[PDB]
Amino acid sequence: DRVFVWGFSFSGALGVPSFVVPSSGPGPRAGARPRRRIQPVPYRLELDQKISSAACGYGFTLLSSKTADVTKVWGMGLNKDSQLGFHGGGYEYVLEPSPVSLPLDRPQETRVLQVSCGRAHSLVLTDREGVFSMGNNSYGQCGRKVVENEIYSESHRVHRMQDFDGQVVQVACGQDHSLFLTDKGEVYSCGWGADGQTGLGHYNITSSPTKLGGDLAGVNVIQVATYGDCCLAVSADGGLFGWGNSEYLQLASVTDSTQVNVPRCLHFSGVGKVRQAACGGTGCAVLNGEGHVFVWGYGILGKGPNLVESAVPEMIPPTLFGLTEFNPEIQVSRIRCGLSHFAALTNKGELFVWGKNIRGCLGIGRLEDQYFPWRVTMPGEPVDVACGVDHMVTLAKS
Amino acid sequence: RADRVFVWGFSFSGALGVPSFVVPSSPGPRAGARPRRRIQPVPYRLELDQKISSAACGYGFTLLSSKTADVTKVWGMGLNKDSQLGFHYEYVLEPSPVSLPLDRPQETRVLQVSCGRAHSLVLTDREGVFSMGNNSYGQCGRKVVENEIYSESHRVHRMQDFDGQVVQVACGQDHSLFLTDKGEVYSCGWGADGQTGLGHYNITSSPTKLGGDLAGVNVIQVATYGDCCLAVSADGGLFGWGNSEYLQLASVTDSTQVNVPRCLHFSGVGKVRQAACGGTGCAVLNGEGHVFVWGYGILGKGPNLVESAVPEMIPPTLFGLTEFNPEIQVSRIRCGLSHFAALTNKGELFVWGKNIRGCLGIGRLEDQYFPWRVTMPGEPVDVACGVDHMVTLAKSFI
Repeated sequence: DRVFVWGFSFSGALGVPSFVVPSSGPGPRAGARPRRRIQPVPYRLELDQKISSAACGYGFTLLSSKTADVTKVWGMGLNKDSQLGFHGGGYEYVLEPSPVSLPLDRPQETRVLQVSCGRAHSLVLTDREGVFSMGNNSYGQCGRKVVENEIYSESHRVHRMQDFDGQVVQVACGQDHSLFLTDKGEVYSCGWGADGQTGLGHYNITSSPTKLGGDLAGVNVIQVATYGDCCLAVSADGGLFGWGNSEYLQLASVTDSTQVNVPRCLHFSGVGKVRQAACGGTGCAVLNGEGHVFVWGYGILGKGPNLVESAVPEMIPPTLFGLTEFNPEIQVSRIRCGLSHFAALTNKGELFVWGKNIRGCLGIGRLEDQYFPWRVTMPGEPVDVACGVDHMVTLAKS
Repeated sequence: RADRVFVWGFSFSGALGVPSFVVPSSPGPRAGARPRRRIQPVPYRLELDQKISSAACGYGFTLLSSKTADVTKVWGMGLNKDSQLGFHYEYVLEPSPVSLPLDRPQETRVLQVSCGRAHSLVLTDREGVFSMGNNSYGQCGRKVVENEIYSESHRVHRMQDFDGQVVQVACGQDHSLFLTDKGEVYSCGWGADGQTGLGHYNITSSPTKLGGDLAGVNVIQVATYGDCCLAVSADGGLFGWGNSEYLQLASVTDSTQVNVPRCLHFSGVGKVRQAACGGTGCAVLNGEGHVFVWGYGILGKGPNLVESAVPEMIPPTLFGLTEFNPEIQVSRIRCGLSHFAALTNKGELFVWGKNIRGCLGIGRLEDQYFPWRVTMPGEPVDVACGVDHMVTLAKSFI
């Protein structure tokens, strides 16, 4: 029903053109006023589309609808690598949600299910035509061969990927790599490999979606999570797996290596069965079967100023998400990660955020970091959120 | 960060201090009354406007004390058939002011409370130690009176003639230990197992200084709760006396009733910094913050370790600890009669052992063969352990 945006505005990633020029709200006698580079509180994006999926890249945004109409994806923000596809004019920054073209075989039948965005590339998942990629391909993260002198600005190139065993049901962009999850419970990857983030047993560039093995072999993966150079995966029976960057204790419980290129099972007694995972630049979060959130890695993890790093998941007190004797049914039903901040939706329809407050990306008015979960207020019930580096998008109901 | 007091375990003798725990009670205004059980299986917040700095769990009763200069300094609840809560009903259902016959009630401060099977000790800063409750074995530090009636008695004995100021008191089952600032230990009470450590097996009705291997030793801590006793010296030495039916002192003697303090040298343990002693089990904390357990029972290393004469280290992983932050460690160990508790630098409480009437406070009522984290709506600072209940002194998260 409703789309809310907030955070860093000056790259156009929030989609309101008046955010970057002197302007005023309605009020016939009100003069224009200067804007800052931040929208510090949730703002309702005016877009007459039914958005079912949102993604925040590093300074840009994708929004997608499940409609059978030919226009299914909109984008705004930084576009110097064509991460939003091609857009007329020589505009490096798209200031309002603009239609993103897709070379579909049947544009009036195929539907878009999900969007994802990394540092400079994007992925678009369709129900019947595979995965589409656009943006920077300097590291093969778009799933096609690296062309060494390719110019990525003002590019019409959109790659199509269908060489998967089964339908792809989730796509997830890392910083300079991409993850693909099939309905057979198997993970594919491509892109930069220096930290092992592709999980293919080596450290080189991968320019075609390649199935991961290691501890994921024969495992029914139901979710993958990434955004920086670290990756997590959740299995159907509650198992947790990780690979990629481990400079920040993300995978230190199983290895001394800071660059893990083979997926490793992560056994944490006391967590129970993991149902969701989220992964930021230096931190990680999981949600277990009791609706409890656990955080680890490095940063402002959510248990006050004294918890800065850990190799093992640390439980966030459920009372910080509103649990009391008068509200004993409260638990978290969805977790998401930005690059350095965290987000949790409770079964009461309440959004909590914490972590680094990078240019008002927490959306709580005040600009300081939040070392404990903090409720975000907006004229609607949050259903899901996408978290960027310095901005956020919320999909909400009226 | 206000102070919080959490209680759990067996509630039907009143030891938890919530009168609604023993009668049908109820959420909202439309919630009907529900039957109570005899157990409170998860931590519950005891509402108290006073600041509790010391808590003690007797066998079915509780003492809480404040350092305030105000005249009311101690509160008690639970079993009181021997006046172990002082004069006040055989069971006190809510925290009730404990009467002390202090010379200067507006200046003297209470520093510590301790409770045994049916007696209590109250340590003040400048008026000595006060005792109350049963004295059938001289455990209150006064002569046994043959046919004394201990119920509904205003008797509170004062002990004010030690060599130095007393800095710690510890109640055993039917004996009492006192530790002075000269590093010396006094004892009184039942002596059949040698728990008073005075070189004989007879009743001792007046606090008497211990010798043996403690002569010339600077003791900084004593530990007891059943019929076995342990002491810790300033340089990391460990000493023990009393009951040794369950291998507690079997490394130095085949006697099961040791009435002289014996040095306990364990090369695998470092310098001992803390000791805790239950009915049949023992635990120590060394200079690296590592926990070792021995004796008999559900010691904490799985179902296969049930008895040992030598301390076995509990793997730090079971406390959520890693070697990448060796400054994060166990900071406090405590023993109940049949269970164990440990607090870490991360502000978390771990319990294990026999789960007697929900005294572990982990919801489920089964025994715990490994350390298990206790969830509570606050950060634990210290705990007291009884036979079948527990008290935690905590702080609010915010």
